[PDB]
Amino acid sequence: PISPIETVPVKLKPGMDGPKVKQWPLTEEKIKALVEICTEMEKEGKISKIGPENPYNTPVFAIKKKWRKLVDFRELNKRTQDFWEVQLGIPHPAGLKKKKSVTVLDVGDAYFSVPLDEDFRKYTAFTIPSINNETPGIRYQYNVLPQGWKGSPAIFQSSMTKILEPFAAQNPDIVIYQYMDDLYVGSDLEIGQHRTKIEELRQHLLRWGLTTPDKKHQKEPPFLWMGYELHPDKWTVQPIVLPEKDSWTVNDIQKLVGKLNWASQIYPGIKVRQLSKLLRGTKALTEVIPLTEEAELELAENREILKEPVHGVYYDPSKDLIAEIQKQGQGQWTYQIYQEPFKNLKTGKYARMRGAHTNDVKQLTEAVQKITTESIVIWGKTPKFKLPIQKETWETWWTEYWQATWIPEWEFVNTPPLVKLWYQLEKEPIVGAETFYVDGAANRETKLGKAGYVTNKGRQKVVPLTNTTNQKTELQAIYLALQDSGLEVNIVTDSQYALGIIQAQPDKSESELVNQIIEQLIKKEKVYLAWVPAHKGIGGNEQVDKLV
Amino acid sequence: PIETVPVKLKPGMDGPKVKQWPLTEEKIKALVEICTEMEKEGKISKIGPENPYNTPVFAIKKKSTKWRKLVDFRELNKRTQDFWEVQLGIPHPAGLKKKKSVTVLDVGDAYFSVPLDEDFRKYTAFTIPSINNETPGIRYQYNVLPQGWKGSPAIFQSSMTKILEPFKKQNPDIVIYQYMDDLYVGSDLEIGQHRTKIEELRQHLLRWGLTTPDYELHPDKWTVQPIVLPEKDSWTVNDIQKLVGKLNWASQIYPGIKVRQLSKLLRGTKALTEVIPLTEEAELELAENREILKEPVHGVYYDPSKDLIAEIQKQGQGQWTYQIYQEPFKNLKTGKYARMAHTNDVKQLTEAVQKITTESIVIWGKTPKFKLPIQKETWETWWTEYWQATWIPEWEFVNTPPLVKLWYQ
Ligand SMILES: CCC(=O)n1c(=O)n(CCOc2cc(Cl)ccc2Oc2cc(Cl)cc(C#N)c2)c2ccccc21
Ligand SMILES: [Mg+2]
Ligand SMILES: [Mg+2]
Repeated sequence: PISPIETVPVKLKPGMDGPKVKQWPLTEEKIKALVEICTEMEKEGKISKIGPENPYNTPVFAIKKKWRKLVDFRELNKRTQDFWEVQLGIPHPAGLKKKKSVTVLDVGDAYFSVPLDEDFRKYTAFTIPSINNETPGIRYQYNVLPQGWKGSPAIFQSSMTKILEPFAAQNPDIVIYQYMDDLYVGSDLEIGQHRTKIEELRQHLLRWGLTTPDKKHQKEPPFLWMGYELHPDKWTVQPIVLPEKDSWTVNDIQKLVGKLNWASQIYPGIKVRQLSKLLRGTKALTEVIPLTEEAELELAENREILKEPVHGVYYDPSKDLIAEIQKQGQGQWTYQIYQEPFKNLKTGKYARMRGAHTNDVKQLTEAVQKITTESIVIWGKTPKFKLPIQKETWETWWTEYWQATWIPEWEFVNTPPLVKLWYQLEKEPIVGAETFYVDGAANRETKLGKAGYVTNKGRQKVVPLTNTTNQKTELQAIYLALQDSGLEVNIVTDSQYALGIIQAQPDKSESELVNQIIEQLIKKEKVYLAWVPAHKGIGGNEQVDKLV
Repeated sequence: PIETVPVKLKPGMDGPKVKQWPLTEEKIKALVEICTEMEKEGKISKIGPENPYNTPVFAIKKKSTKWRKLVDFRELNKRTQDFWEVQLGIPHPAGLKKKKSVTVLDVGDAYFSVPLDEDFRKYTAFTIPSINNETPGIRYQYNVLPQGWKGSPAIFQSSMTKILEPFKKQNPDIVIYQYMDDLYVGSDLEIGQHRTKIEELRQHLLRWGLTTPDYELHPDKWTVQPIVLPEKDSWTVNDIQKLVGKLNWASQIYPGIKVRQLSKLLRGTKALTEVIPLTEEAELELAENREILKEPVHGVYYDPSKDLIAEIQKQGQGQWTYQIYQEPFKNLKTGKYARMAHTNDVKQLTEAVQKITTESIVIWGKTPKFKLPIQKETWETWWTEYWQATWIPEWEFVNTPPLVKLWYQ
């Protein structure tokens, strides 16, 4: 009930004042049921009648499905100061510490059990109607944390935090985690002393006004907590029911991608690239979307993965942390975090391309990032990494990459598929290889263009192109010089675009053109690519810029 | 240690509300050790949830098995600028760059005497985080001028300038600048006696109660480092190209440039690897533009109304090159940096950034905003590992590659 806990001071936002929303009259049956609760809440001290002096008011309504009381504090919430944000995030089960036994305690009337600042009680004034009748309403105020007030979750949690500080000192062999109105007590005691401690705590709480359930009413494993089944030696997501439907709306594909994502923390192999591409349009939620062929497949493969059930294990500090990454092919990667070789802590995916052109070395790097951030959040350390890449593949790439990166301590693993640099441009030009001077141009308005070349061997060509762009041709030009060339070739281009794209050495791209340039680049055994300023008559581009 | 200077935010600016980065259990532990002590010595106090404000908080290892706390008051600083720039602004001696030697002294333990405005403390709130969100962070606010806030030295400036008055009297050839928690002391002494004049000061300071740390920059070397056209024995078409290109790019910085004679000296569709030779009319533009690269640019003046912008570019071989500017192609300062199986790319970047930032303070008394060539999240993870400075520049992350590279080497 109301407690001897100290109150937190509360202010209204600066240069505001208290709400004054008048109340719609309700059924004379409802108005009955409101007073039955009011007085039994008054007896218990939670609220106190007041004289009309108080000018403030907040709407009250009533409902049931034992009637219940709801208040529309929305108007009050808008004018009350802001507080320290509550825990936005929830603890991931994979990082919960393994403990001998685990007790779950829910507190009851949590908010009503905590006192509210006195000088801020006036603003909570409500009134109960008198079935019209021009009969004066009942003016009441709260003396405790009201339900659905902006301040309640934070002040309650302060209060709970402080109320626990004594006990926690006198019993540091036990661990209490806090979440909203619950308490999760874990110990490495013997089942008889833990039950003792719990029942001890429950009494500490009750002396501060916080009610808690019996040994007879304590929730018992497994625990349905925040979309998870928490077993005493294993955790998993709750049951997942992907629907079969004939037509698919946007709202549906979102809820699907969600669920699939949810599943990814413990169910390996889950892919969502092709499914999420469908949503790219990010248009209306009720718009129907055709399923692509690849999407239908991905949902199929996903369905198989969830066909059986799989479980995650809890954390052991005295055991090392390990991370393994496996490629999947469509710019899709997956990882497992484990201390022991068959008992995974959790799993997930990295698939973001971060651009329209990537290479696997880069992507794998980005994947390790993702894992490091999460590792640090979850277990407060970073994991030893087991990666399908050769120490020589990586050093070569990063030494030659324009950005800077940090490769954490990592050991090779042979499990194919393996990560590789499929091609490498030459650093210096090639003596005795034909030099092509590619250029390509397109008229924006006509939406037509042409790529061609010219060589030191006097060879010239121009292919014609319909429905393209300057950029699209700048690459086709290169695509050509690769086609019409031996296994060693010098290409010379005036477009920094096309150069940029290729110097990055992508091995995979959204653009088919680039995927084909990638193909050709793989065959060639020496390619050198070189830039020169366009419209600068460098000698040779002049000639090729002329045939355009 | 009695009168609290009043502090006002610029009107219609609420305090900072910045998310706390998650930290390694190692680093948390240090912050708990450190704060438990700070709280006993009364420098900070626990706070309730009627405080919504927050400022991030890191743990670094100073120079040193001793963990130190670093607080990121970039936000608060922006929202108090009225107070630490105008009201009690510390003016910048535009000559410290002239001196042949400059030493940097951490004086920030000065501030922990001075109490902080009673009404302003709510805005210093920080959070020690927990792991896996087991429990909500530990919440403190400062009771005393906190290191890292720009108000802190601005307030102390009186007590500092008094304490400094004897020493400035004795040797008035020395310059002394205060940027936050650092004294920059420059002198034209030979090194041997500069380092003793720094001992003097140290012990002058120390006996008026200012402890100091128990790093010499010679700005007599700083200069816009000019573009270098590698002349070699041989030449090719390719190299004529690389050469032409460099020079064409430079035309944006030194319009006074030309290469037609260069651009005609290969007018034939020729193989790249043709050892072409030197011509008279062409060669006239190599040397003629080769010395223009020795001449400085025209009309490049530091606007103090504008932010400084630093760009760094990885150049390989543990090499990094940087340019500071405010309007494109108008480069105020430019430099290069290098490490000495001990170093990694990040460590290097982190060092470079630190170095460019000090240069910046010496010269202009303001830090630059960095265009860092790294991935946001990688930086946001490992930058505290080699961070030694008491302050923190603004930064952003260029995800667009350079291509120029050598062009700025
Ligand atoms: C040998 C293992 C054993 O008996 N159990 C075990 O290790 N876990 C995981 C650890 O869980 C907790 C650890 C601590 Cl310090 C505190 C509470 C814990 O439980 C929570 C945590 C949370 Cl955030 C929500 C809820 C709900 N609702 C429960 C177990 C979990 C359940 C049952 C037994 C074990
Ligand atoms: Mg719950
Ligand atoms: Mg790819």
